[PDB]
Amino acid sequence: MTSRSPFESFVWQSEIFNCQSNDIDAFYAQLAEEVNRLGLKKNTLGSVDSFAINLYQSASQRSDLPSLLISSGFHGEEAAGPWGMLHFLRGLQPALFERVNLSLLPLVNPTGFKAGHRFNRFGENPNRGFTLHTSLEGKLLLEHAQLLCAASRDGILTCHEDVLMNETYVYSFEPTQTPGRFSLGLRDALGQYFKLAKFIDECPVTDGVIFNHFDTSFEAFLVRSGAKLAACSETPGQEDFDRRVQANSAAMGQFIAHCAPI
Ligand code: NI
Repeated sequence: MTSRSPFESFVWQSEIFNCQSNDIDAFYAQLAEEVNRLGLKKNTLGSVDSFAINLYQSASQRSDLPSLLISSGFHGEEAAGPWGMLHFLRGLQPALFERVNLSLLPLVNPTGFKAGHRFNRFGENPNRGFTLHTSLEGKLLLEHAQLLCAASRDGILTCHEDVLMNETYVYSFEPTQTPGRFSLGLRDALGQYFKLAKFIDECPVTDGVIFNHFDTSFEAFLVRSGAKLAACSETPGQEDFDRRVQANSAAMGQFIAHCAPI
């Protein structure tokens, strides 16, 4: 038993974005500018409280190119993820899409994001229950399971934060005994920004990696469903917000470098 409430709200100022971290209208406005510029096609998977839960993809998936998914914003206190993706998108040109079918799920929990807390506004954890209790958002994602499995065949990265942490770590899944270059490259990217953590649910973190720990999360679901490689980065929430934005963007850049190399 712990005294730290999952219902607690957390908010930061961003100098990169010149707004507060829970400024969901600004988020959607900036995101839309980037997806327009990059020629990405919006697929709305659902909506709650007037906020769309969108998947963005290339106008066409090419069979010869790897298919990668990056997701974030399952937990509303973990705001560096969705803003990290926006920072990442700002850095990209359309040429990236000639070598990879990149899919983006920037913000799964907009009601939690708006209020700066982990749950949606109905008290549910959107990153639990995937096997197929799920949250409303989880159910809407599961209505598009086949589309999401297609999108993540060659790899999935989820960008989380551990709000009370000062150190960083990564969860990883590979079809091997021991972590390889995929896992260690991600760890190293995160490690440029923060000190590595040296337990999650009785499971030890070893050299900043938690390896092949299956639970009912979206990422474990996609691995059981066939994704070749998966990771969940965890930036420390007790550190500087704009540095967390930078670190998330850097994890994403490394994921793409490993999985869709030049
Ligand atoms: Ni999280």
